[PDB]
Amino acid sequence: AMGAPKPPQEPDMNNLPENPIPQHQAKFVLNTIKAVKRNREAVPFLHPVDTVKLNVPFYYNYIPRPMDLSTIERKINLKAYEDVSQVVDDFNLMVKNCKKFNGEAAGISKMATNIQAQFEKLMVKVPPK
Ligand SMILES: CN1C(=O)c2ccccc2Sc2cc(NC(=O)[C@@H]3CCCO3)ccc21
Repeated sequence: AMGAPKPPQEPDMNNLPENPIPQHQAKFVLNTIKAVKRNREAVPFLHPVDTVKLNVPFYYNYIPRPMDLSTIERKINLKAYEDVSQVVDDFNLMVKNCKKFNGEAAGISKMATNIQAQFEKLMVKVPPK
């Protein structure tokens, strides 16, 4: 049995905002994401979930909006965010996707929670708008 196809990759390069996040904030969040990427518990979240490699045919039926650290980093670099809260939203989406599919009690979900904790701690220092 086949499941749903992989959604189009983000960002939609066709709907960027003309007023992205100022460079000072964007530079801070980019450095924050790179810091998370160096976390050893971030390894599974570096790249998009590979539903064929992981043999989870229905992953996209349950997770219609996948997210991962490389997509967040690309959305910052390509100027796709309008507000730092959207960065936090995408990080939360990555974590919620993981818990939704794998269950709150799975090891991978604990790793998701741990890198979310690091991310939030770093974000405490984000410069104002
Ligand atoms: C977050 N997440 C998952 O949410 C996920 C989704 C479905 C099935 C298993 C998992 S654990 C998981 C594993 C990898 N990657 C690996 O385990 C690597 C690549 C294949 C085996 O080592 C990447 C993402 C991921």
